[PDB]
Amino acid sequence: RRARFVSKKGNCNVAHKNIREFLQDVFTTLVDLKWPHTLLIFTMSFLCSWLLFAMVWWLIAFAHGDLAPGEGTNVPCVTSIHSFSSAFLFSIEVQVTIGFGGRMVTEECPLAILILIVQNIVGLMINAIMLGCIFMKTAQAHRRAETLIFSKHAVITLRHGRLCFMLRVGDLRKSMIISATIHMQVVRKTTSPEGEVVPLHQVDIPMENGVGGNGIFLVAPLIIYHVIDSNSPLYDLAPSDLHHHQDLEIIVILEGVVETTGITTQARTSYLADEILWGQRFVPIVAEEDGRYSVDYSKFGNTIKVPTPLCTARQLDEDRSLL
Amino acid sequence: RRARFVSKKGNCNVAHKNIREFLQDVFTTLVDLKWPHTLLIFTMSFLCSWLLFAMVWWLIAFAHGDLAPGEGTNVPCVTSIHSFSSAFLFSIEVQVTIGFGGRMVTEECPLAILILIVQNIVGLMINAIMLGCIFMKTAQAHRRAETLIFSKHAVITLRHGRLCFMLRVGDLRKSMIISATIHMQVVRKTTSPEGEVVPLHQVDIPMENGVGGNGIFLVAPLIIYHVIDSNSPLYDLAPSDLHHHQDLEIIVILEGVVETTGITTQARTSYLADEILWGQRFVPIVAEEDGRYSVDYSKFGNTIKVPTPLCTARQLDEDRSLL
Amino acid sequence: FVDALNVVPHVFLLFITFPILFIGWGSSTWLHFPGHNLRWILTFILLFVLVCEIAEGILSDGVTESRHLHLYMPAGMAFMAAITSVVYYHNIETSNFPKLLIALLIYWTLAFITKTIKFVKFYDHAIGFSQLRFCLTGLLVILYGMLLLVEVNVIRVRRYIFFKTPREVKPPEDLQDLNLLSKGTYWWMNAFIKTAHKKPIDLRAIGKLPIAMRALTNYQRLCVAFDAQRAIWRALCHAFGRRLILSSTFRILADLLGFAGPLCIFGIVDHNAYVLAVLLFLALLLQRTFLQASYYVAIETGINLRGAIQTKIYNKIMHLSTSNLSMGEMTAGQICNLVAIDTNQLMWFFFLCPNLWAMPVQIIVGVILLYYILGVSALIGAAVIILLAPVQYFVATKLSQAQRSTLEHSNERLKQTNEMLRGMKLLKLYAWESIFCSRVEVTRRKEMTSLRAFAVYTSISIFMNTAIPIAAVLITFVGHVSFFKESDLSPSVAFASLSLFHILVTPLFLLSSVVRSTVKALVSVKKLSEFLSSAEIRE
Amino acid sequence: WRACTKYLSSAGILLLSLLVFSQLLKHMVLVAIDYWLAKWTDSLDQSVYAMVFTLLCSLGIVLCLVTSVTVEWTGLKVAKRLHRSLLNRIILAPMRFFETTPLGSILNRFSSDCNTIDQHIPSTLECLSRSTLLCVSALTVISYVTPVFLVALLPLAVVCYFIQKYFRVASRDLQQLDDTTQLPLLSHFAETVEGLTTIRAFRYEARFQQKLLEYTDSNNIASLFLTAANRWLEVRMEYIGACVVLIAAATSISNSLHRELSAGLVGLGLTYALMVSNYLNWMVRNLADMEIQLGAVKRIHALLKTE
Repeated sequence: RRARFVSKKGNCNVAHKNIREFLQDVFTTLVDLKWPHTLLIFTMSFLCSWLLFAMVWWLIAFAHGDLAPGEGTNVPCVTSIHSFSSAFLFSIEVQVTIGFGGRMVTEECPLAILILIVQNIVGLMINAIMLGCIFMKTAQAHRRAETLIFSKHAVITLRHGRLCFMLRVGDLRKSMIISATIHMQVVRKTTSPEGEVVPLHQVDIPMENGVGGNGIFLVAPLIIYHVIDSNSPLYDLAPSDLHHHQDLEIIVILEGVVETTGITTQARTSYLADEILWGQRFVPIVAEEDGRYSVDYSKFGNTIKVPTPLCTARQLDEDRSLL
Repeated sequence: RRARFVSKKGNCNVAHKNIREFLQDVFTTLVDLKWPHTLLIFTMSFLCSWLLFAMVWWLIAFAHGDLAPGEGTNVPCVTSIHSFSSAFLFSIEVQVTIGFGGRMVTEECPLAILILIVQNIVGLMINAIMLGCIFMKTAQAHRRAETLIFSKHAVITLRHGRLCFMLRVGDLRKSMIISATIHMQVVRKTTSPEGEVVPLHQVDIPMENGVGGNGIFLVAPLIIYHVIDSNSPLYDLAPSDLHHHQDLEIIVILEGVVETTGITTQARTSYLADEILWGQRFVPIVAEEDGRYSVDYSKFGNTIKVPTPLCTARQLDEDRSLL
Repeated sequence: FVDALNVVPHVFLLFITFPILFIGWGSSTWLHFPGHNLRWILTFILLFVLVCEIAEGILSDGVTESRHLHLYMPAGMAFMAAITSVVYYHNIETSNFPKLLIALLIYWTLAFITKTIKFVKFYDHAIGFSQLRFCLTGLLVILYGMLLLVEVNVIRVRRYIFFKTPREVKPPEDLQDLNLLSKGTYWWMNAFIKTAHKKPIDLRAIGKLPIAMRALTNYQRLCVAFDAQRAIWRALCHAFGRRLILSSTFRILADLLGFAGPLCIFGIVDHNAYVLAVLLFLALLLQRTFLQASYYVAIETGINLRGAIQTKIYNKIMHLSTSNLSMGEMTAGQICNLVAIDTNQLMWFFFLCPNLWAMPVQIIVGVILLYYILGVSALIGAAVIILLAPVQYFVATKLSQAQRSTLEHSNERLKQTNEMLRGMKLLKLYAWESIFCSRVEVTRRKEMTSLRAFAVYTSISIFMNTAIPIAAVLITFVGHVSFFKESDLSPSVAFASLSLFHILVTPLFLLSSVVRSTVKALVSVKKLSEFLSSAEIRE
Repeated sequence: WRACTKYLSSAGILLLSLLVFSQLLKHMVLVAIDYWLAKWTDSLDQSVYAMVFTLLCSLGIVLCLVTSVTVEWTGLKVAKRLHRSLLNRIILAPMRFFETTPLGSILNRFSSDCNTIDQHIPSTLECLSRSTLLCVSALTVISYVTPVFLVALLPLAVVCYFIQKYFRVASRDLQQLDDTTQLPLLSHFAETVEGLTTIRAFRYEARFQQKLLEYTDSNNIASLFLTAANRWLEVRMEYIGACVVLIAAATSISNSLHRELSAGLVGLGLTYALMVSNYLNWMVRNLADMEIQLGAVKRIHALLKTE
């Protein structure tokens, strides 16, 4: 409860209080919303326009003298029209292009041919904008699958005599995720020797591959693997300092585009200090089995205890100094 | 049959057994499927909704007293309606906007004007979502052409006195492929000196261009060209060790976007150890001919024997040590 | 107003309507959601209801003029619908994620209740003919709706109270081997039997039994409940008694309707034909399945029982005093045969033990249930059918001494064979290769005698079996011809007596084996407690 | 299939053929006239029903003796033939295999296939007998019960035989697994007996008892799969049984009384139909158990072929 930056499942929880301004725009926002407001909002829209043209033909029909029923000395402006419902149903007939055909309009009433054409045009407009945007909706939504996943908790070790800090990623679908990189940040309280304090100053830790490099290749699960070295800004912290008091939630960003969509998307998590723990290690996840490779995620984060040096990485930089 | 990671044509064959969960979502999946399930699934959908509103107008018509045929003392809720088929055909008339016009509705039966408007709205919804998604289908599918291709088998040599490991890519269409990079990984059994074993630990081999660099420019076929050096993690293996027992399938990833689509896509292959072979070399593929350049892929992988040092690249790092 | 009857169809047909789209569009962690098996059984009986309705329809349609009536279909649509209803329950719960699908199911279950109400205004006439099955479906469908309510009453699917989904994890399945209704008919072994033949099976293909099947926890509870309490039977059957009785009562529901064949034979034996036919079909299905799954309950309980029995065996054996090796080899061979022999004895007896409980309840109901109380052609032939009891059990009375006899002979033949066969180059250089027949045929002589005669006493018994049924019916049947009710011969009583003769014939021979099982079981208790009293080592 | 050609060659076996068949017809006809003469009375005739009673009685007694005496005669015969012949021709021989095949090549048959030949084999051949008796018996009985029961047969019966077909590999599989899991238990118990001072003395009890629980589990899953598969067999083939009683017995409703007016068919047809479905079960278990018996003799064929 102490400090929260992003969540275990990884949503950014930090909010914003009263910037100097709502983000003036029209259809950017509807698509980002949830279903009920988009569906409801449109059917309400149709009901709006429908109502409108309903009543306009109600009136123009009415005041044209043909609406009050009679016999002879007249031609209808719309056939067999009578009262509220009549006009309503006929306008709604034209919008989505029904056309029972029982009701009918003639060329007699010029303002009527007017009002008809204007209705059809603007109605086709609302049709267009609607279908186009909801298209853009099923592109991506709040349901955009974060198929990439990440551990309940994380550890460190010394690989090749050198301290290292893990994480696990993961895939909730069998389908292909491609062009996948990694960028990962650290948040901590920070102050200048010249005395200018900032809330948090994001500083990089490179994910150590070969040839530097931003990213790794995910279909099979593969561990993420990197440096703690006294040149790298994360070298200082102590094992028994961080696990209790020292404030860390390490944030990690992966950015990719799910193979079939052709649109970018991402997924997120951090790690609370008390969560990130010392000197344990990941079990082998995958195994070669049957006639294939075999993968069991039931063990995804399972952990072992390893005889690895318990010391402060500042005193393994003092070990890196001494031995 | 021993070890399989991705295929000769390059599909990833490795599967996943029982992750902790199907990837809860709605329309992400349909598009990734194949044709029969999408086409069939929609026409079945239309049949669903159609059936529904069919029967609803069946009933409301029925219990309204006008469905049982009579003469006088009535107005129809829908004209000339009689039995199952009648209502069926008329509802289906309204959905996709037919409107024979022979059958007709009046304003008499308020619940009828209700049921009509609600039908038209939701029906236009299914129309929308459908057309939009299948749009997204012909964007890309499982038929997405892997036009990039790659050799039946691969070799090595010493270029400029330095060992090197090839591959060939390729293009099955005359059209343009642009913004094309390369990322390539190696899978092998790996263990720490500190004794933590992983199933496979992906490690990089950079494709050696000029100025490092991730990618090369494909219209004309161009060989891929790189390092084996004792600093590079692939330096150790022996010629006569790998070709039989030593486990390698070198995986190679290319990620691009076919010029006209504006969406990313990729293609994949690996190479089985016994497949990757020693001391052969690629024939010249292209030739200058007629009034143009000329390219024959019938030779695409054709191969020659070259007098190049037979030794272990660890003993050509011991040669790199000695001479 | 028949708009009611047809007005029932709308809700259900819609319930299929949305569902077919969802499941079709859907085109591996198994689990168990809320109360499940209850809803499974309620579903099954429900299907029985709906199919019965087609009988009332099939009655009403024929009498009516101008072909089939509109009302006859509505039932049909329903019985089609609920079927799939269970299925969406299957692709939902088994897929977990019970957010929307559960909701929708709640919707369908609700919109039923209105149709039930339509029966409630149809209530003006109380005969029941269609009414009984109908309002019967009122109570049924309603109680089901309460079941879905319970589904809210465990996991709490809906948006209420923002409790999300408490207590969510899978049962302990990782290696495992390699639902109720499908499970009962053994649908789960299809992969095992196909991939079985894919390549002949290996110990790698089979893998550890689950926890609840694991011998450890087996001996665990056995040992605590036992320690919570000489003569152990009280303790053992008071340990596994739950699964024991559970097997029992289900076995008696399977057995009691074992009579299903006979009564149906009487009914169609009358000439309401088709209805009786189909009802008989569903009958046979229920009966057969139930009986087999009964066998499952039995043997299964067996696997657990014997398995832990071993745990007690060595568990006490080692922790006991070693000075009893003063008994030594006798405990070696004999006390070995306690586990090896006496175990299989024990678990066999437990396995058939519910058949022991219920076996008479089936029998006496067997004789008594025979139509034909008034004429004395019943208790006579059927009194032969009971008279075959001492035939079998006495066939044992001559069987045992035969078996242990071939046992004594086999010791000699086997011992002499093992003795002459080893160094045969040494007996060849000694140049005999002759009196081996005196070592064999003379050994075979008794071994040809005690064996041969035994087989005779063995085979004759089985012969009497094939003699009893054919003679029992016929003579009994023929007896009626001469004796009483001479006026009319009816086909009903005839083929009826055939079927009841077959089914009733089974349990008699079964018991004739069962007695030996109870006896050997007792002796097993004796030597078992004998192992209990053995010398304990001080720790 | 070699042992029928080989083992069952131990006698005049066709002499056992017809007599057993003299049983089958005896039963079938016994019903048929009880299916007619009785039901035809239902449609001095009581004495005709007594005639049918007579032919049924003496037919059941003749079948009765011929069956059993035929069985024990067959078994004893093949026994005295086989043990004598094999053992004898084996005894006199060079030393190659006498020194090649460490005593597990001889002790097996006499232990297993001899006493288990008397035990298992004789009651087995009888099980195949009464078995196929029920098989063809239902085939022709119901075949009469319908003017066409092949409409009821072709896919039903065929695919039945397919099910049992892939099921035999299960038989050999599972039962093979049981025969496997039996040995290590008696290996262990006796072991702790021998080291009764050893293990207690040496403070190793834990690793051992754990080794117990191991063999327990493997054993008992082996069994659980065994009975599992069995009761699978019964459940299914019985179920398709309910299919044949449904289809056949129902289809009676029309052509019989509605068309032919026949009342002399359903009266038998129902009975033989259902009891036939249940018996089909016994048929499958019989064929399997017959194979499991044939295993031993086909394994004795080796020393049969010996020099």
